[PDB]
Amino acid sequence: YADSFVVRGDEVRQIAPGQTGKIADYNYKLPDDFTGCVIAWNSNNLDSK
Amino acid sequence: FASVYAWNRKRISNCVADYSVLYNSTSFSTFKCYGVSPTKLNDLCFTNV
Ligand SMILES: *[C@@H]1O[C@H](CO)[C@@H](O)[C@H](O)[C@H]1NC(C)=O
Ligand SMILES: *[C@@H]1O[C@H](CO)[C@@H](O)[C@H](O)[C@H]1NC(C)=O
Repeated sequence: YADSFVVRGDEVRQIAPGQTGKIADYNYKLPDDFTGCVIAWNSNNLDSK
Repeated sequence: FASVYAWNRKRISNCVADYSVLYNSTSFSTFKCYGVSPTKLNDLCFTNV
């Protein structure tokens, strides 16, 4: 499966098992026994006006 | 804030550590804990902060 969304640059560190914070607590949570990969990249040229 | 060579130290006591009040105020670029898991911080009490 593939999941996609947009966050800040300082909130990419929260997409990881065992993390705390607003994004992990209220928006998107990962299992402890996760098997997969995480990918991120900057999108200033498209998502900023 | 102080200079790095003359750094400052402050004592904290008799308080309730609800760090959810910082969510709308601050954005952090680095957060790392060493002797404790970040998901267990809501269930503990701390001695000599
Ligand atoms: C969160 O902070 C923003 C910017 O200071 C403010 O406009 C907004 O009203 C705040 N939200 C709450 C619920 O206080
Ligand atoms: C610091 O406190 C002042 C009020 O004294 C407030 O206006 C300001 O937004 C606060 N800054 C942060 C980032 O918490």
